[PDB]
Amino acid sequence: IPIPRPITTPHNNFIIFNKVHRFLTYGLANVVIPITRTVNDVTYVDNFVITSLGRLPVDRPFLYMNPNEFAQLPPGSCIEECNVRVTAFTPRIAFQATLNQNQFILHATGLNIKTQGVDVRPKEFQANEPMVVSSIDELGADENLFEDYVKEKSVPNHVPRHQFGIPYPLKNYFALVLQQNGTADNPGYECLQSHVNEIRCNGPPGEIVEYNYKPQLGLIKKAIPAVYTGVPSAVGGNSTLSCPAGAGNSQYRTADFTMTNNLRGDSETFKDTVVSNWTIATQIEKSQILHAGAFPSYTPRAQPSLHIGVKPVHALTTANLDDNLNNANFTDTQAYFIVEAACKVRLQYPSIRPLFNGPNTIPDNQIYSSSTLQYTHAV
Amino acid sequence: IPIPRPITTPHNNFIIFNKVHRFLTYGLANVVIPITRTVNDVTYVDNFVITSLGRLPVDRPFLYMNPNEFAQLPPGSCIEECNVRVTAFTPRIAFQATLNQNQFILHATGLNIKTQGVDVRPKEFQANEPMVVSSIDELGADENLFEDYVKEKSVPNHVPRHQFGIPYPLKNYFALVLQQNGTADNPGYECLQSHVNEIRCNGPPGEIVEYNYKPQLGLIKKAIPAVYTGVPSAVGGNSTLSCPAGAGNSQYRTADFTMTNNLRGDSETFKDTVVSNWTIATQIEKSQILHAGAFPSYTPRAQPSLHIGVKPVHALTTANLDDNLNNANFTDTQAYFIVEAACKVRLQYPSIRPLFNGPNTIPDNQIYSSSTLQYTHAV
Amino acid sequence: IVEAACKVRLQYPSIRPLFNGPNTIPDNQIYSSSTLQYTHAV
Repeated sequence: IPIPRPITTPHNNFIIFNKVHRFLTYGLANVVIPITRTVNDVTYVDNFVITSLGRLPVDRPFLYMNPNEFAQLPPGSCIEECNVRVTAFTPRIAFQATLNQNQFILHATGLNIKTQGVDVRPKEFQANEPMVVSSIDELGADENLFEDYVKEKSVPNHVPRHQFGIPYPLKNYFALVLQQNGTADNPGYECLQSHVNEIRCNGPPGEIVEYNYKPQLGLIKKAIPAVYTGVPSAVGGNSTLSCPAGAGNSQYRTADFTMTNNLRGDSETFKDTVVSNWTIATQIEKSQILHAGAFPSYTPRAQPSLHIGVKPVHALTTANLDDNLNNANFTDTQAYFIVEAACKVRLQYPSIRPLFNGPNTIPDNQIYSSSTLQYTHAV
Repeated sequence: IPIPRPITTPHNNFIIFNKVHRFLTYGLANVVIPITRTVNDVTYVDNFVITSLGRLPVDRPFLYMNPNEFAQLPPGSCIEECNVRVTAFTPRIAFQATLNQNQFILHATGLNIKTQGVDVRPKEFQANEPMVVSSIDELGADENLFEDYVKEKSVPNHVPRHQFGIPYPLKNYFALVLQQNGTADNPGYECLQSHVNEIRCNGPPGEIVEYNYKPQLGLIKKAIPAVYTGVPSAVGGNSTLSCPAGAGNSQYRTADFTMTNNLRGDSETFKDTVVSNWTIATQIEKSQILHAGAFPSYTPRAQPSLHIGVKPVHALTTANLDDNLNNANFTDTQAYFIVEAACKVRLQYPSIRPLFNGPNTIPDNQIYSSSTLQYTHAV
Repeated sequence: IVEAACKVRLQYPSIRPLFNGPNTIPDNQIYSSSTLQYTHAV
């Protein structure tokens, strides 16, 4: 009368990575870099306004790991959590004619979605040091953008940034922008100051904010699929009833009229397993659905800055001219994650799962950047 | 100053049925019954693998009731609950040359959805007793399939199975299958053993599992509709606004590539009251919506078996040849349910309800079997 | 009361036994009550 036979399905796992970089921003001139947008009839010029603000590839994996020795071997793996903490200090002024002043320091957390302006603009300079004077559209560039950074390769003459624990400057600064040229019926800028924080860091202001994110669908590899059977030709296919109710269709839209919001479309497409992602936006949720679902997605983006030391004395009316500050911000991170060996059919390799398996995708694969125009998610 | 007038709308009710059948499985040869699938070019042959496993029309009403004296008079009635309990015993071996051995017994619960293989295959035999050697596709057959069973009619020469409390054999055995012929890039079978339970029932192993199910939408009759008015021609029709949001459209899909999952469509249709169900799948939820909704549905299916007594002695290499076992499984059931006299308009007959009334259906009526290829629901 | 007392599997739609439903007067008599009661319908 006893029972005998025991067996089972899965086998999950975890692991993390630790990294500590040294970066630096600079009291970038808080100015207007207007760019001439031209159609059949050139007008509506976008006036970008720079901010000393920086950006941390926090949303990108390389920031957290070994290049390859690390973006290595985790088939089907996802990163559930991760976080960082800047902890910077006192600004390195220089006079290449001011002396002393109150250097304020600052940072703000992924204001990216709630600030319409974007982090594009690593620009060009002038005869007055910190001086954005050309800003290049760091946008629509999406695995090459944050791709020079990747050097932390072939050229040994870029002392591996990390490993050797070497300082660094960031090349992407934030800014806000406005399309105002046609006539004068264009409102002002957003209350930037509102989303940010000043300090009068006497010395080493020590540690700043600790960023933390639990990416919704932090996938970062192809996922294992399943194995149908029961109604055959080489590659069978069955279609069964259900109660929707509008099964998700990678649905999205919006549109505007003269800087004023008004329009919203929707576009619908179909669901099929994804077959790809070296180091790309980990916040992989707006283009992924696992198995049929209903989700509207979002994302965050830390940044650190030293404000800016203005140098106006006994000089009156339409004046801005500034001072330099090199500041040693001190980030470091933790990338937590899943791992897997969920196998299914004895003979097949190397990983499987069921029918209610890995996330489905948009047939024609769409993928979205984030260095230009967020609203509530990657444009 | 007193109040006078009292009245009201509905009148609900309950009732159940009790039945006790005697069935029997047999230590069906645990073998491969390959079937030749042929297109313009015959290939990809499906290799079915039999299992002593049985099946209990648990999902079908007749199992629970009087034929007609019972599938009788419950207009609009539904069955909310129901359950059974096998409680079998010691296997009846015979030597038509083995003597004694350890007969293991077993059952498993509706593994149907989580086992890709189906319960088709009541087959044919050989010169070696328990010997599936032909399996017929008990599938796509849907009120005739479990229709011989119905005799428990005109022919008095089928001693009413029940009533007289007579034993019985089941004619539908489960199995798993795989489409593997073209070349050798086809994985193995599913870990069947994983979903099942062996016993070394010394004697009368007594009672086994008690199956229980509370069908989502256990309708089993036409339902009463309502009565519009207010904007007339003979049969008026009005169309009012709402906030969807994608009102359910009997939505469904999927498809595959070489035994590997990958595709999923969706197809949309409209909602209108159903006008029908003698004895058909009670688990009537994947084709029914009551009044506008959003549901993805599922189902379960008990089965009982006596494993199999293998007879290999002093015989070596590519050997299977087996022994017979007749086992007296002892099921019995309870079918609970609703009943109704919800009336509305005095003069109309014989039953009504409101505008938010009985379940709507697929215009062209689709209906789905379950003796072939489940995934997560009737194919 | 209400009922679903069934008996023989195959027959429909309701049954009961031999000691079953009320018997009646062969030629069916039926009595009014808007005229002359004594102790019951005239």
